[PDB]
Amino acid sequence: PGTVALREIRRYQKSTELLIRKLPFQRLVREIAQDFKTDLRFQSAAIGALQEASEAYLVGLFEDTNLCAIHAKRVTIMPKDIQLARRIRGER
Amino acid sequence: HRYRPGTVALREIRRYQKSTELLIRKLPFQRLVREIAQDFKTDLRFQSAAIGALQEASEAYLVGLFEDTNLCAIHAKRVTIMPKDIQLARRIRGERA
Amino acid sequence: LRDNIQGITKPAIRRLARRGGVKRISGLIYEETRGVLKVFLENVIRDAVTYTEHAKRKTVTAMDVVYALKRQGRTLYGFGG
Amino acid sequence: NIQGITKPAIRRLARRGGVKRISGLIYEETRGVLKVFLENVIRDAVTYTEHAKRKTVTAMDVVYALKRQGRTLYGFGG
Amino acid sequence: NGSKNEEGDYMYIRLNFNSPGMGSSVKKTELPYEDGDDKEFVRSLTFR
Amino acid sequence: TRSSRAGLQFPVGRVHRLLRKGNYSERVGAGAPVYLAAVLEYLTAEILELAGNAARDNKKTRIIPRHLQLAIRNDEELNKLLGRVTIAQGGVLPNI
Amino acid sequence: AKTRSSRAGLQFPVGRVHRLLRKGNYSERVGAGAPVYLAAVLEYLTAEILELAGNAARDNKKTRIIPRHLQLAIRNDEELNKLLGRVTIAQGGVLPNI
Amino acid sequence: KESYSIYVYKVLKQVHPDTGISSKAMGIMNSFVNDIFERIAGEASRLAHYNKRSTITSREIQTAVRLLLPGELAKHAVSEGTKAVTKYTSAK
Amino acid sequence: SRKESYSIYVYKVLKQVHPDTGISSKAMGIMNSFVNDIFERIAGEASRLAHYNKRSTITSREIQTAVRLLLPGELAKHAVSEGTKAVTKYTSA
Amino acid sequence: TNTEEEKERLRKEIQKQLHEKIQKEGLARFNKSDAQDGNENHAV
Amino acid sequence: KLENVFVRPAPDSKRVTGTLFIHQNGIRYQSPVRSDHRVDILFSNIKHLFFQPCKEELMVIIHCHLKTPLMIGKKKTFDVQFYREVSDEQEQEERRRKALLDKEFRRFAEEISEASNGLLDLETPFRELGFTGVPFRSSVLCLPTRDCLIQLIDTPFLVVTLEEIEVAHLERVQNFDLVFVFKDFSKPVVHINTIPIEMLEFVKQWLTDVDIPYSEGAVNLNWGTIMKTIQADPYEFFENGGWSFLGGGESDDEESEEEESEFQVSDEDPEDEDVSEEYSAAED
Repeated sequence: PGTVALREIRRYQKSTELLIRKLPFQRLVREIAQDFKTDLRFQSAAIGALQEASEAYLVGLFEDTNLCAIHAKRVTIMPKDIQLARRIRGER
Repeated sequence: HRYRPGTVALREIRRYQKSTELLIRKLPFQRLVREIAQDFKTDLRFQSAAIGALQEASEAYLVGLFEDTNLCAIHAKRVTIMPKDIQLARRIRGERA
Repeated sequence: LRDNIQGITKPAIRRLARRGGVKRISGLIYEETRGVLKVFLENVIRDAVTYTEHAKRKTVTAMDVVYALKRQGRTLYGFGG
Repeated sequence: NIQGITKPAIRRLARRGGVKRISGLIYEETRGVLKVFLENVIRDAVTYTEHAKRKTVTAMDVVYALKRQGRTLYGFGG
Repeated sequence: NGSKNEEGDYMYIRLNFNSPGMGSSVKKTELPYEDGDDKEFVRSLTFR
Repeated sequence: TRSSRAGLQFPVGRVHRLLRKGNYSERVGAGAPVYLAAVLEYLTAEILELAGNAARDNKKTRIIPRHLQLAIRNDEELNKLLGRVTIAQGGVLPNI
Repeated sequence: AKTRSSRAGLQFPVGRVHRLLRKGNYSERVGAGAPVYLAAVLEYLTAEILELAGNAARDNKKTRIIPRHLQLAIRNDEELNKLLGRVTIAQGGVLPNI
Repeated sequence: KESYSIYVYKVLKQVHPDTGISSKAMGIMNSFVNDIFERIAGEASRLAHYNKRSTITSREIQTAVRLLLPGELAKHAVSEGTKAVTKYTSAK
Repeated sequence: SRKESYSIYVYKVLKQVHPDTGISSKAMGIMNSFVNDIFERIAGEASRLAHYNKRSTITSREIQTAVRLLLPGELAKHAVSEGTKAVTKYTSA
Repeated sequence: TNTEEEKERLRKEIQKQLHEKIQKEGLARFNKSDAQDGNENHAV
Repeated sequence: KLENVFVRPAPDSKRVTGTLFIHQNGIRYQSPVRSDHRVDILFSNIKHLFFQPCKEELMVIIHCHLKTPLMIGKKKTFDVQFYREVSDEQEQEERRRKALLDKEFRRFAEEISEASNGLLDLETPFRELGFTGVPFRSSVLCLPTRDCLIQLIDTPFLVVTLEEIEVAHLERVQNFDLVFVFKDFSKPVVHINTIPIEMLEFVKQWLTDVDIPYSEGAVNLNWGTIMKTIQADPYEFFENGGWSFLGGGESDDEESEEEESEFQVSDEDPEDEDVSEEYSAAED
């Protein structure tokens, strides 16, 4: 336990391709946009940029969470590590 | 009588979160500022308000950093802040690479 | 659209964690992350839409997203700028 | 002049920050961090001063240098 | 090592002795007891 | 005066001149400075209201920087707005 | 040497930078050497980045530079990454770091 | 040299009649006003340049207020600004 | 419509630096975004300095000190040297 | 740089000999019997 | 005899000048203020004898590193240092005083080596081969000698005998740290922290010229756990592969990454247009 996970880490760090599925993400974005103005249109590049920014943000957040979890002498990331990371970043 | 290590600590915490006065002596900070500045250009002058502003900013920065350090220390299930806590806080902020 | 947050599948969050270097992941993370992502997108989209509505347009363009990100210090190269 | 930041002063700053117990290396670590911060801020201020063709560092230079870092300060003429 | 506890009108002392498994920081070269798989040990005594 | 016509206390002429001399646009419409003055007046009124409340809470009749810091860091929306600013002689909130 | 780029030995357009500085609402007046200085700086910085991007693309046995190599060049250079620490690169991936 | 001290004092006496203000707090309030002005004007300028317009009108100011302030605060501020603009425009 | 981009200039610089290397379209988009971003940063800081000092002209000194503020040590030194060299030779010519 | 790097190949070759030498010394210094309480020393 | 000498560690809280005497089987330090504050050091117990001249320092030194530790006052010490501070036309007089004190202390250190009947060699540090680092709590100049790596200026003293080193590990090579592991695994490892990266290739060369194996790593290791595992079974440690962290050959099937297949199809515009005469109105 812990070898295929490292192999997958290595694999996914060698690559750049987006990890969240494109159409579920489109539907999520439309659902969220449905509150601020009814029946909006979106460019495809807008959704692509949103996905790139979201994945970059989440990867940075997982980096900080991993740092905190290692600090606690652990290897498992827990929600309180996320909360501490978002607190120190200054996130609300 | 004999205080348990930490009662005077809490008294001081209460006392210093109430006051606003500068906790660094003025002349040492001025000497430090002049020592640092002398490495960029000789014969520089500082308005007293510049030193005051620098001291306010430096203490505010250090207090925020100590708050983050305290948060990290409590996260690790401890009470004593350590240099690794400071390094972790500065890394998470994005200050050290 | 109703409750499409579950389109961020558990293996997707696991892949994002592996790219982030996480070896072992607690089961409450996935929901945590989902909420975080929601709050992020709601903050970015509210600004992008604000730009789109101010240009008196009806389509959200890539430059609207770019400006919304730039406002948060999230400058993005590759899609214009 | 970096030894002018005595141990009691760092203790005072940690107590206002709510810290209950302090290691022994915290003092040197804090001195290093403060030195880095002050180095950056004074470098920016001196850049502003040289550009303004002055030999005295004003409060406006410090305020603009803090605005440059994102550490906006109120109450000094900003 | 030992511990002391106060309980009502009585004071308790627990005395702990060296036993294998619950060992001291001593290296493998010098034991405070003679080597013996068949040896039984007094691990602790509690007095009041 | 243009402040009177809009029922305001902040200056319209000064703000128009600052917008004109600030290299912001080739020309400046006449409804921008009135709107911006109204916003600034509203925000300062909110700030001063909470700071006066905080100063009365301490039984003082004059506002010092400490009360401004308490009013800012105690109001969620203001504290989110003024999230990066440090106030000289403002101190910190009591938090153990 | 007709073009102002030639008179300065540059490759970036002095004229376009001048037009953007003027028709950009930055200041009432513009100098004569500010566009030249800025074009020189921009050309130098692009050359600086392209050197390391070429190095990274040659370390991966590739003839074309892609966003991956730009990401590698930026995140591997101490000064560039400090300059570009708050910038997201599309299709840039991450740095191998275990 | 100009400042906002008298206007801040008038506003204070409008909201709190029996309350004064120190000079250091008046300085801080002047710095605060200047800061918020600078933020709003920079956002308005960026918006005007995005939309290819030579003019800063009340629409730019309103949308910059919406971009900058949080929900309830932005709502109240827009209410105040619209009220003042209509009252000024109705008269002359 | 004639859209403006720095693509040809990046090709020129690349061939100057790496004659046997090519750039993808997306890498050129990134480079264009970078150039525009740096121009915006420098022009905004130059304007801020000019307003700080009650000036109505952007001269090469403002740009030089903006480069001093933005770039780190060695980068600032080399870019300042390059800019002064180019400005000197443009003036001389 | 070719000459300096060939001196650096000799530097690496020396370092490789040193690691192989210490590996052979360690195996000669510690015997299976020594690991199992060599020369008596049975927890005196 | 050598007069007006200070001893470290001091036998009494008060710093007092004393006289150092050469005897038949050792040296004696003797304070003039109290006869009871004598420090006797046998030649048989000296491991290393250093002379450090006053050239860029304000003091001249005669350092004795001991095989067995001595009780001086209340402190157990392996190190006994004898020194004099020179810190007092003036620049010429200071240079003359430095040169006189260096000549006096050097001669006396040679007379100690002679009196030992060839048991003790006099070592002098190679200043040109020195590098800066943090073995304890201050940044100090570490100086190589013939047989040892030393720091004698500040207390606590560093004396590392090169022959006692089993392996050197360079941590955070990606400032670096240097770790010395000794042949005696019971002895704690010595750390020299915060060495400038500019000195890395010099330190690697110097370790090679001294026949010390080295290894490099991006991470700081938990030597306190590693040395306990090695102490528990030294034989099994060498059986597996010992140092040079070889591992189990290929840990995971190599998956590669570079395929020499250029992607991102892009038209080679090269000398393209889409700009022509970018409007260049020469207003200023």
